[PDB]
Amino acid sequence: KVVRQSKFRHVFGQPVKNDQCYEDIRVSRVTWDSTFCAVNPKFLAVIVE
Amino acid sequence: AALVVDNGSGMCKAGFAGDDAPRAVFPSIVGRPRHQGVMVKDSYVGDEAQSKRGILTLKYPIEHGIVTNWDDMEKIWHHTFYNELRVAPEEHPVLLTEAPLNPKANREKMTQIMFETFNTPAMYVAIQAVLSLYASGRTTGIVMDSGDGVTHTVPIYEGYALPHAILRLDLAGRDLTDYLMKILTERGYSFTTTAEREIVRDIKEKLCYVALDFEQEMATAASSSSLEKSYELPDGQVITIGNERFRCPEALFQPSFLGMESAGIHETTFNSIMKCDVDIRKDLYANTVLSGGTTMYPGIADRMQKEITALAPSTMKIKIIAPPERKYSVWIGGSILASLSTFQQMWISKQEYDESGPSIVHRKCF
Amino acid sequence: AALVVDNGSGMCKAGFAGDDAPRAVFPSIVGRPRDSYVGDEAQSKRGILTLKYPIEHGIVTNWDDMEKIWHHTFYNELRVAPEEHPVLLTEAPLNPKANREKMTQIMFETFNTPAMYVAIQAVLSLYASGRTTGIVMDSGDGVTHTVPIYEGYALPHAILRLDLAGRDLTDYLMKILTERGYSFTTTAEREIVRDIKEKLCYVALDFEQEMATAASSSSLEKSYELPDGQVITIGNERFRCPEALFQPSFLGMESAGIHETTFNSIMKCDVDIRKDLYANTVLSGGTTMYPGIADRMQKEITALAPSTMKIKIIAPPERKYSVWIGGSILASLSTFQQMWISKQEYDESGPSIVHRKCF
Amino acid sequence: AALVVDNGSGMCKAGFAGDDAPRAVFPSIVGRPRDSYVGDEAQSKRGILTLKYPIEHGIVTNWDDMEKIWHHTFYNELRVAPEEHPVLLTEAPLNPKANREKMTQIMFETFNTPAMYVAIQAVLSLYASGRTTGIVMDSGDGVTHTVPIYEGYALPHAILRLDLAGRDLTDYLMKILTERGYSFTTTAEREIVRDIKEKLCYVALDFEQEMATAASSSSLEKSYELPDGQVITIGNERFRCPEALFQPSFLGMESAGIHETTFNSIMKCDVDIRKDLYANTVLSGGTTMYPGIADRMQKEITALAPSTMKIKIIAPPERKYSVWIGGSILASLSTFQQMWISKQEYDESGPSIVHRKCF
Amino acid sequence: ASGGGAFLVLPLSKTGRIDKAYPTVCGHTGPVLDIDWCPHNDEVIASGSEDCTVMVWQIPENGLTSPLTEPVVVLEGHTKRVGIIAWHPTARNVLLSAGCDNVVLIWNVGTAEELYRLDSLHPDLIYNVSWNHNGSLFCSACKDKSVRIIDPRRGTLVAEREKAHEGARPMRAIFLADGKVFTTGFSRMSERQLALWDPENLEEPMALQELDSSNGALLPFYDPDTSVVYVCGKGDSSIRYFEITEEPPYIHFLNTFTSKEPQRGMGSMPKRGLEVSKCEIARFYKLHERKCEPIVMTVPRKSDLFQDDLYPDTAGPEAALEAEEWVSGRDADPILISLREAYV
Amino acid sequence: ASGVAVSDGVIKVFNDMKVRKSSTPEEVKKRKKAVLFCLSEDKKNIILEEGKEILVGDVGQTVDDPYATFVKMLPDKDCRYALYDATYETKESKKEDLVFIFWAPESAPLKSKMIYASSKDAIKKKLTGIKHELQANCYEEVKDRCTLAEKLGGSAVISLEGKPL
Ligand SMILES: Nc1ncnc2c1ncn2[C@@H]1O[C@H](COP(=O)(O)OP(=O)(O)O)[C@@H](O)[C@H]1O
Ligand SMILES: Nc1ncnc2c1ncn2[C@@H]1O[C@H](COP(=O)(O)OP(=O)(O)O)[C@@H](O)[C@H]1O
Ligand SMILES: Nc1ncnc2c1ncn2[C@@H]1O[C@H](COP(=O)(O)OP(=O)(O)O)[C@@H](O)[C@H]1O
Ligand SMILES: [Mg+2]
Ligand SMILES: [Mg+2]
Ligand SMILES: [Mg+2]
Repeated sequence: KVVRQSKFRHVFGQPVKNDQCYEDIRVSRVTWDSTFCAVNPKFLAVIVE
Repeated sequence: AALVVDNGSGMCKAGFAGDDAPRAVFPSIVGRPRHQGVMVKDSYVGDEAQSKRGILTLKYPIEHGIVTNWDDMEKIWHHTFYNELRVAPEEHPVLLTEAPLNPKANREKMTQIMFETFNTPAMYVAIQAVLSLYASGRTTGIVMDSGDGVTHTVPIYEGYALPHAILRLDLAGRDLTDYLMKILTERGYSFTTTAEREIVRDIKEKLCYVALDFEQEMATAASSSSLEKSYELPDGQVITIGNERFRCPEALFQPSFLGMESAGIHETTFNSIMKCDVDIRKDLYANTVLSGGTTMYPGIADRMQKEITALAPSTMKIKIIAPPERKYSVWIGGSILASLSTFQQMWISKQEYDESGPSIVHRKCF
Repeated sequence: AALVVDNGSGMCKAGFAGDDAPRAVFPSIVGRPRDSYVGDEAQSKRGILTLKYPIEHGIVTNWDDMEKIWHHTFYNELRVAPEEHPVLLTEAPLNPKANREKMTQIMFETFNTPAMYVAIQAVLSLYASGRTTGIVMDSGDGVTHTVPIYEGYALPHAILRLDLAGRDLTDYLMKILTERGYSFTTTAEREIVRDIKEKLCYVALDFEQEMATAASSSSLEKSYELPDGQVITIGNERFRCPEALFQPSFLGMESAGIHETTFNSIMKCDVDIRKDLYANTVLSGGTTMYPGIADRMQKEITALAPSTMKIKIIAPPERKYSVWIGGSILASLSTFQQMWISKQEYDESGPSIVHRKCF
Repeated sequence: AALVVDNGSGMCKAGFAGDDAPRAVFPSIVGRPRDSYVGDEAQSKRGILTLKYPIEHGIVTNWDDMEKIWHHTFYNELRVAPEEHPVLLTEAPLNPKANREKMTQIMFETFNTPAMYVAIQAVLSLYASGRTTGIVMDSGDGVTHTVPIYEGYALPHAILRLDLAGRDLTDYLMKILTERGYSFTTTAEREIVRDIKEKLCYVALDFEQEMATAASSSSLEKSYELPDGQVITIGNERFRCPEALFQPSFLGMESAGIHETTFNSIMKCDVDIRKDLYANTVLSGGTTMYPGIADRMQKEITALAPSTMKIKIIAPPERKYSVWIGGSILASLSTFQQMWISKQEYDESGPSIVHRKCF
Repeated sequence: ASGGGAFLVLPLSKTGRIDKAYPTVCGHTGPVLDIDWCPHNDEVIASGSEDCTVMVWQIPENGLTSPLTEPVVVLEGHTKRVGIIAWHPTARNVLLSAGCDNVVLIWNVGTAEELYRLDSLHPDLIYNVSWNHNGSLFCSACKDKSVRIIDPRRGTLVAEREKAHEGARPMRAIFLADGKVFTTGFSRMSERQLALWDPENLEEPMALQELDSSNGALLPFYDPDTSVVYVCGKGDSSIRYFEITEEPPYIHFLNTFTSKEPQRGMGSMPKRGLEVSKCEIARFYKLHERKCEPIVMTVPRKSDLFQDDLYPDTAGPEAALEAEEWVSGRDADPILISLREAYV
Repeated sequence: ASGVAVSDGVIKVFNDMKVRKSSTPEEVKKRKKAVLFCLSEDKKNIILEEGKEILVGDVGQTVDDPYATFVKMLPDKDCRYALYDATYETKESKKEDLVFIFWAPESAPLKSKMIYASSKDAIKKKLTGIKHELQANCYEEVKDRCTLAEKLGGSAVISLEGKPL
């Protein structure tokens, strides 16, 4: 009653280590406001310049 | 109705959120009989131990901000909820306070006791220094919290705390109380037992003050009797104290009186400011906030103002903020915070703690 | 010829520098009717008078009665004029700075001593043992002090005071001697009980085992003869009276024993010098003169100190008057002459001169 | 018989040329009451005085205090007369030219040394490893320097200074030791914390994985014995304290870690020598003696440098005193006797001769 | 422990100060909650921890020389932490474990097998579990204020008493030698109480005596030979012992041992380790925050000879049945030994 | 403070023993390895005990262990002041330091123990530069090599006078 009932009130974010990232990607410089990234369980697609 | 519990080393303040003063303030002592009963309760907590202290051994579960006995600590909490507040801890959320730079192990024990022993529906732990600044209506300033166990200087700028600039001084009201006992023997009054410690503490709270110029004050007391005051012991004798009135609080500024190698509270506050960034030292010099019962001596604000301006550059405006209710600043700030509508997102429910553990308490807290 | 005066809490020790033992040892009491009698005279009249201790706990609280004791010391005990000899005074640890100047003013103005000096009782005991660092457990008549000293300077913050000494043990011996049918209540009977305590009492290494030994046989029973010829026998009371030093709960006192007081004062010093204090524990005072107390202190402190710590308790055979003997040898040195506070110096700096010449 | 003096930020290393190890290693502080105590003498008195670092960050700031340290080094530590032996001094990188002349004036006019040579600490470390081109990550007591060197000449424009070294790690170790209930606050307990850091701390290859291991078992726990016999146990603090080198945000500092400082200084050099500096990264100083620090630096820099570059972190086992050992061999060479600044050469050219004889 | 969980195992002769670097049994990845020695093996101990696993360990004869991290068996059948462990009094290598998931598991330590699973009998948290005299039934105190008597072999609820103690504070429940259940709990006013129950008639308790109004659950220690139950509360500085007889009120207060230090835990040595020659009937290892202080309970007797009445035959370290035979349904009393040879 | 002064002979000996001047090996053999200080006959000055000293040249030819011989010249029932030049090697350096030793055995007379203890802090202030102190009150606290090694550097000392502990 004191606290709203939920399971995700304590979800916290944590970036992966530097060795698990993707460096040297010339991300696109288009002013359009899109996600610029689409990822599936297989590949990773990033709009590049 | 939320509860605000402020466990100090010497006193325990408890009440309800939204009120302006703590409802229950009692000493944090546990007394056990030291004689043998001859006429046909093995422990006393709080004011009950204070009225029977003639035949009890008084012990503080907290010494220097460290819980020396968690089994006696649960007695203080049990006395608070059931005997002083007279409420069920399983029906009200509890807002606890913690010392700055509190160990995570100490915080883990507190939340585990509240959730497993007292079964509180919700709980939250807040920094005492942050709450002390809430009561004064500020988001910027260095808080010099001095209580019974330890003295802390916590600089805060625009609501951002600087943990690297937090300084600790192992010198508080209890050390001054013991020092007053040592210097009282030079006058012919002997106080040795733990029961007589409370008598000396009551003397300190009533006849001690901070002298603006210590050396000049010594000369005045050595050539006049205008600084001598009388105190009546509980059993009827009257004692008179001269220079001991301002020699006991003077140890706060010259800890060498206690054989301590550290610096006084005036230099500790200055050193904490100097550990911060240059651009924010200006706002901290003008927003020095005093907190705790050890800062309630008459004239301590004037002495603190005089000592800091001698350390700070001449172009700086030193402003010591000493509200008249600073003995309950931590509690009052907690009452304000617990009543905020935007604070309801910080409660840690019992159900959440049972599945996630103490990891969620280290987060959501500072 | 310099004078050495050791103003103890219950006994005043006086003598001449260069001597091996004090010339006069008398109680430091002043008697008034229930017109003024000092020393053994105040005890000779017994119960007609009321007795007061001006230095009851090492610190002088009645300066009028203290002058009577010093006047009695010089003229009746030492039988010399104080204006012809320098006087070396001793003071208890944690003695207030106001008392040092009061002693200086009295000695120079009331007695007109040519020279004067003040020394700490605990430091003299440590020096007499050939040490400059260590902890001195000075247990006298009305007060017991644990004074840790480093390089000849006592640490004021680490000095612990215990109001439990031979005076309390003498009163305790009376209370347990009545359990055998004897009655010692008067002042005259007090000196008899104190005599019994000094000749038959000893410290038991293991109290419970010793109590069982005395309750199963009669090997521990000793006989003592009263001044009027009656003979009394004491059994387990020999080790029960000094046991109150290690168990103050026997007297109803909340404080800890002398072994815990010694350990607590060491723990209040710097961590660097705790190793030196453990191996340089020096015993002093008349209360310590019980046989077997050094072994009991060694065992008790060892159980408290860490197992890697090396504990020695030093109990010199002359520890009863080490304060006086240490002061007598020091005052007899020709190189100690320049250390006296002369009357010419006092007339210039006033009573405050003692703080810079005697520290 | 030449003298080698390594004026470090917090520790002064001194000895004789030809010796494998410095004879005296003492802190470089001067203590004055809260009248002047230098080195370990200022530390033995502990907190009665206040301590000042004249060379706090490699650059000498208080020359009057610096002469006291040099006076303490020659007469009290090395126990020699400076006027009879040539002295080889060392300096931090980016040392202003005025400080070099001031050292020249002090040596010849205050100590009257027959000869003096001044060398850069970073270059001596590189030479002791058998290299002429490379980057030396000198992490000392009060300052950390990354000095890229090409053909024996340090590039002043690419030298980066980090105010994060063993002194800040020692203070951080107290702040995290108090989380276990221990309390180290006085300067006496600062040397105990420093001794714990030098004996039980190590750099974890993966910090986050090491935190999980320390939270699931007690295999990483170690016990340390205090001087007074108490034993303390430290767990995850072993790798949390040296982790502040790679994550300065642990101390509230904005600057980058030692791995990024090394990479940033390399990127400030010419592109045609960056490949050589990547494979010739040499560690130096006391703060680089943590086990596992060379592996961590290799992993961190590889993640920053291009994947086609070959990274080799050189951590000689004697890198703690590589500056002194490098200076000791150089001063002991018979061919080096022609490189000294003779006193005769000092009178003709003045203090400015150090610029043309020692570069 | 800084990480995981451990318990310190040291020989009884290793008294005095214990090294901070003394090897411990550190194999659990979470804090250890309960430990229990094997009644038929003085070198086997089972431990439960937060990591939802029960580990059985083998202790060397001379103690631990290096930290022990590999257990003999790892029993993994619980989804939550295991805080209750009770060896079978008679059956060899049969172990009971009750976790926070309200499930009771009967293990076979020899073969690492799960003999029985009782999951639908406790609707709330389980406080404690105690075997009966012959090991055929066990009583449990639950958070729902209900005391249950359960037969593990048939998975049935033999007897059950709702609202045994009206208080919301934790309660205990142990089996007596004669077949009764001794319970300590709290009343509605939160007054600590003791209760005696007959399983054949659970309508009302035989006895109900109030002790005080202090906090902390009361941990009873029952001695079958002397029919004496020692009530030791967590946080209390006193030990109260009562004698259970057939005369009313069936609970007789004997005396109370008083000290000045609160207790954090307690363990009682079995009959085989008591100094019989000194009229010793119990020895309690009272745990402070940094010290274990044994407490000796002695009967004042003038004679120094063996007291036959004080020391009847007690259960020996020899198992009566085997693990396999007990599954079939065999019931046998513990094998009794004598205490006379241990007299000196 | 007993007021006992330090004689000019003691100051010169300590000054020569503290600092080392560039000299021929014949003069190096004349350096003092250990020396004893005692009270004068009138007990006014601290003087050099004649004949009770160890030379550097004596080490290795007539004296095998300099510390073993140094302990022997200490009187059994008298107090003395000792200056021992210790040569020890720790784990990372070879050190050569001065050790001022206060020898006050329990068997010594009371008058001797009192004067030596009371004037120790006065002579020690005149002998500036000494960072090492050893106070021995019985023969067992001074004969053991590990006792000096423990004082000099604790457990860091691995060798003393060229011999492992
Ligand atoms: N008016 C007063 N003057 C001087 N000291 C006081 C006064 N009131 C309280 N104190 C001292 O403040 C100390 C601690 O008070 P408090 O701030 O409640 O401590 P805590 O924060 O530990 O609860 C007490 O020991 C008491 O001696
Ligand atoms: N041989 C002894 N054994 C035990 N106690 C003694 C002995 N001699 C003296 N005492 C006790 O010592 C006490 C006083 O001794 P002293 O050290 O002179 O006291 P103070 O130092 O206070 O003057 C006396 O009360 C006496 O009971
Ligand atoms: N074995 C070691 N492990 C980790 N740190 C060490 C070790 N030895 C020394 N240090 C640290 O090195 C620091 C200074 O060493 P050093 O490189 O000589 O500094 P500087 O060059 O400034 O004199 C000291 O603060 C000390 O804490
Ligand atoms: Mg507070
Ligand atoms: Mg005395
Ligand atoms: Mg360096």
